[PDB]
Formats: sequence, structure tokens, C-alpha cells
Amino acid sequence: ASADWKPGHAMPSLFKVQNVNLERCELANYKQSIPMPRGVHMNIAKYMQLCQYLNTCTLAVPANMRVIHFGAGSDKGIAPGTSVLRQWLPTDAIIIDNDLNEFVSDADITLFGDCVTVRVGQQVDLVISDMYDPTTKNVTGSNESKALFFTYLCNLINNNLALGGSVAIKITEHSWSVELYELMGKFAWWTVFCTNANASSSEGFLLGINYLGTIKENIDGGAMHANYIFWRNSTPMNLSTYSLFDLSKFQLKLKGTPVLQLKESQINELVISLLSQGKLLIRDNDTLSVSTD
Amino acid sequence: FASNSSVLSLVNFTVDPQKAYLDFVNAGGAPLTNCVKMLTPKTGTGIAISVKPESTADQETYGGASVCLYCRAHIEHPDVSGVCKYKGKFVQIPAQCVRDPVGFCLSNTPCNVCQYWIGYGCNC
Ligand SMILES: C[n+]1cn([C@@H]2O[C@H](COP(=O)(O)OP(=O)(O)OP(=O)(O)OC[C@H]3O[C@@H](n4cnc5c(=O)[nH]c(N)nc54)[C@H](O)[C@@H]3O)[C@@H](O)[C@H]2O)c2nc(N)[nH]c(=O)c21
Ligand SMILES: [Zn+2]
Ligand SMILES: [Zn+2]
Repeated sequence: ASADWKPGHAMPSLFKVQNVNLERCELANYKQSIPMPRGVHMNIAKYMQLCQYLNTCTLAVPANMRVIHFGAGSDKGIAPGTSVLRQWLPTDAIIIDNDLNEFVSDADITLFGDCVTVRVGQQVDLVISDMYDPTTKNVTGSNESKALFFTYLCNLINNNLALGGSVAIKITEHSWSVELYELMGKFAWWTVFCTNANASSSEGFLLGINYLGTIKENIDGGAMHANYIFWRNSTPMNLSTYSLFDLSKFQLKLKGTPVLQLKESQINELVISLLSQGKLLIRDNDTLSVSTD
Repeated sequence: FASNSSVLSLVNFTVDPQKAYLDFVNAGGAPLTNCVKMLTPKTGTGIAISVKPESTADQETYGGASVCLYCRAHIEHPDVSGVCKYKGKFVQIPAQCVRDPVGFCLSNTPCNVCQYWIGYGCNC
């Protein structure tokens, strides 16, 4: 099985263009667990498979890369995903992580508290979010669009994300946002990626690749989540970590992506084309300053 | 489990946390768990501390902060610079001492001129 050796599954345009009602997500293997290779944390395998798929995307990888990592605390006091980010990113990349409670991490900056307390003074190159609110488990009525931390993440994309930057934001069947789906239309490309290590979950990472700051695709956010659930309900995915058997090319390619300062009026077809190819970032080149407010 | 919080609280009642942890494990105390073991192509150089994983076939690579007693216990680091030597980096550990990553690093020192674990790599 070829798909078992891939890091996971990415939502295809076949289901992006459908028009269906939002249905209940029923996975045939729901809640089934896969043993982790070498007693290693499950978040190791999930983050590595996420990084392996991003290795196939047109990520902008500059010097002094600015990465922010929300929901980085897990497994009672540690941050295995941040360590994977350290293994994946260039050695000169800046990692800022954050979660609600105290934890120990290999990031350059670690901030405790609500994600709203994370004040980003400049613009960043890559946003990873594994945030999930426990109250989402209290399924009472219909599955409606959620605010929660998504309001903060949507404002971050519109204000504190470099042109050409990219995001990877965890969603589930009930942890999702209309506004965030519609923001994917402001990137050069988008998808939802589901790791094979956690294929038994409705969890997926909403990916926006290369931020353009302008609407490229008009997306109905509510209808697109229904398409996401329709895809999960239609697509067998077997638990697997086979993609981690060969890690000879795991590290993010040292692309040396240039960082340029441009006025909005100066952004033309060439700039948009370079941004869409992962060949350019537009933001400040000050010194990154992200503190607790 | 709750045993990690037990030994992590114990090194808060001492003036020498390194010897406190080492005396605890040497007397049969439960080794500290939940260290962040990485998955690596075991084709690395083998040095003690590295910016990227450098495990040999006889090594395992851990996230540096998770194997540092002072990071895990949230106590002051003893380094004169005040900078942890493991945090933000990766620490290679012999495969036979995987049962207790924290106590190994507290029990050994990388070679100054050579950067390999003395007795576990250093050939000077
Ligand atoms: C998909 N599904 C949902 N239900 C029903 O809908 C509810 C809400 O789902 P919900 O959106 O959490 O999604 P799932 O439980 O996948 O999330 P899953 O727990 O994987 O969560 C995904 C991620 O959540 C993260 N997360 C969940 N709990 C917490 C938490 O307490 N704290 C933090 N910080 N993160 C959490 C967790 O790490 C995991 O990776 C479910 O609880 C069921 O009642 C299903 N029922 C059946 N029979 N079959 C199904 O396939 C099925
Ligand atoms: Zn430390
Ligand atoms: Zn030596």
C-alpha cells in the first residue's frame, strides 16, 4: 500500500468542490491507537509527518526564520512537537511556543498563558497551532462554527503573517471556524492534512501555503467544513508510521528565501508569482520581539 | 506518572540537586520519565550535544530541555553563564543508559577539546 508510506492524506480538490450538508463524522477506525515506534511520544510521529508533508509544499525558508507554535504543551509538562520543529527547521530559525499551563520546551522563547497574551510585534514566517479547547468535547446541539482561539488566529493571519508565510492550524470535526476556512482563500494554495499516525481521529491540519494578503479563492467556510467531513467519511485511512522508517531527507530544505520590504502598491504580477512559488517573503527585517501582554 | 513529580519535588528540598537526584536513583529511586526521545536516522557523528540529532547506531537522541534536571525541575541552572547547555539543542545518549537519560547527563561530561562523552566516545 503506497498511501501507508506517505506521511498522511491531503484533502483533494475532488472534495473541495462538492456541495453537501454538514454531516456527522463517522470513522470506521475511530479512537483506535497505533503503538508508537520506540516508546516515543505520539506527538513525535504526528509532528514529523506534518513536517514531511510540508517538505512537499512551497514553504518559504529564509535565514532567521520566524516560527510561532501555539498549543505546544502536551504529555504533562513537555513539548515534543517543539523538539521536532527544532529537528526540522534550520539551525538559525527562531521558535516561539506557547500554551496555557507551564511546560519545558526547546524553543527560543516560551510563553505561558492564553494565546491572546502572546503579543507579536512584527510578522512571522510560519504558524503552527495544535490548540484545542476541552469544552469542544461538550457536544450539545448542532455543530456550529466556533470562535474560541480562532478569532485570535484569524487576526494573526491578517496582521502578523508575512506575505509568502504559511500556517498549519489543527482542526477537528467540532473544533473548526468558518472565518479560518475563508482565510485560506488568501493563500496561494490550501488543504487539510491528516497524519497517518493519527488517522483514526477527525483531526486535521488546515494548511495555508504562501500568504498573498488578497482574496485568490472565494471560499464558503461552512460549506467547506462539510466537504472536509464528507472527505473523511469517504476516505479509508489506515494508521501507519511507515513514512518515519526512512528519515534521510527529513530536514527542511535550506532554501535561503529572500526577505524583501515592499509597499502594497509595488506588489505586481512578478511579486505575486514569486510569493506563490515559495521564493519570496515580504515583511520587516527588524529583530523579532514577541512578549507577554 | 506521579513519581516524576515526586523526585522533581525532592530536588527542590536540597542545596545540591545533581547529587540529590543521583543519590535517589542509585538507591533504587524511580528514574525520571517522559523525556523527549527523538526519531533519528542513526547515521550521526555521535557527539554529546548537537544542534541537530547526531545519534549513532548505539545512541538515542533526546530533546535537550527534557533531559536537563534544572529545566525539568524549574530550578536555577548551575552554569556560570546562566545558559542551559542542553535547552534548544539535542543530547545523544548511549543506548544502554536509555533507562535514565537525566542521571546519565548528571553523571558524565563531554570532552572539552573533543565534545564527545568521556568514556562514551572521547578518544583523547
Ligand atoms: C470524529 N468523531 C467524533 N465523534 C464524537 O464527536 C465528539 C467530538 O469530536 P471532536 O471534534 O474532538 O473530534 P474527535 O474526537 O476526533 O477529536 P479527537 O479526540 O481526536 O481529538 C483530536 C485532538 O484533540 C486534542 N485534544 C482533545 N482533548 C484535548 C484536551 O483535553 N486538551 C487539549 N489541549 N487538547 C485536546 C487531542 O490531542 C487530539 O489530537 C467526539 O468526542 C465523539 O463524541 C465521533 N464519534 C464516533 N462514534 N465516531 C467518530 O468518528 C467520531
Ligand atoms: Zn536546562
Ligand atoms: Zn575527547
